[PDB]
Amino acid sequence: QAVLKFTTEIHPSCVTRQKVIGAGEFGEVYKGMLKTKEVPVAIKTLKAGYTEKQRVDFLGEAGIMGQFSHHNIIRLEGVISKYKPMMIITEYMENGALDKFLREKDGEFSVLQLVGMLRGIAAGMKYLANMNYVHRDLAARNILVNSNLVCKVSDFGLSGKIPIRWTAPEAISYRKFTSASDVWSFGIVMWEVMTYGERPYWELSNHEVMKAINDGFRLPTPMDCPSAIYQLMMQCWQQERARRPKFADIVSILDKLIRAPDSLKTLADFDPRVSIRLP
Ligand SMILES: Cc1ccc(C(=O)Nc2cccc(C(F)(F)F)c2)cc1Nc1nc(N2CC[C@H](O)C2)nc(-n2ccnc2)n1
Repeated sequence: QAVLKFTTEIHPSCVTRQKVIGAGEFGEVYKGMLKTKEVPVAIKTLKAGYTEKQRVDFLGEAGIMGQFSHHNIIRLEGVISKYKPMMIITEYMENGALDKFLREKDGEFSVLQLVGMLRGIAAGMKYLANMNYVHRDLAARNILVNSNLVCKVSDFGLSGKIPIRWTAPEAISYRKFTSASDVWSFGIVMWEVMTYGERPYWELSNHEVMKAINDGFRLPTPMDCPSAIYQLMMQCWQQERARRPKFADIVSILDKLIRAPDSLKTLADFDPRVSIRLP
């Protein structure tokens, strides 16, 4: 019962599951409604037959989500633990996940709006890191966008596909996941946002990505990208873990750039892949 100390217990009569929107570890995820007039929610279930480890992980997940209370972290509405199936219930965003959102809205936002999304993501990550929580799977697909353009860090589980091109070298090579490997991932998220959801490294295979990184290559600047933003993402990709900025440094820089917005007018040179010659 101590694991669920920051959570509210929801009675099953208050929950209506409507459509399957995904799969959990041992159950389905649904889009539904919560009566507490009604509010749309996402609902992850733990279905009959779950193992002891699955129960420990499921209630542990609920417990930490209840612990987190931050503008840029997905909100837990509550948990059903006293009845079967057990459920984790979160807020729901009609705009959905950030990766698909940006790809469907290519070129529709200002630079200031894009950088503001990154400041929010960075604030959520600073909070998680300070709370001693290592995310391990930070990517645009794990970020929800609300109707105010506020980004909420989430974790929907692996898509399970290993996200090599979001993962820092030390986490791939020897399983060292820390808030500094999350900083590497945040740099990739910065590139995802500024490109409107382009695939990191394009058609390179996972092996080719790792080889390029080991050889010293890094993603080139997005089109129309502020110089300061590319400089920042490049510093997230330092091979030496200890040289990367901490999330506190990232938040501070992004906040200062937004508050002095002329700083974002200086653009990094874009390397064109194709030359068009006209008079
Ligand atoms: C129900 C649910 C359960 C858990 C989580 C979750 O984040 N746990 C987590 C665990 C550890 C750390 C963090 C931390 F906070 F740190 F990052 C977060 C999110 C959702 N909620 C949810 N799940 C989906 N899924 C899952 C299957 C598909 O991918 C779609 N979709 C939406 N959704 C869609 C549109 N509006 C909302 N909501």
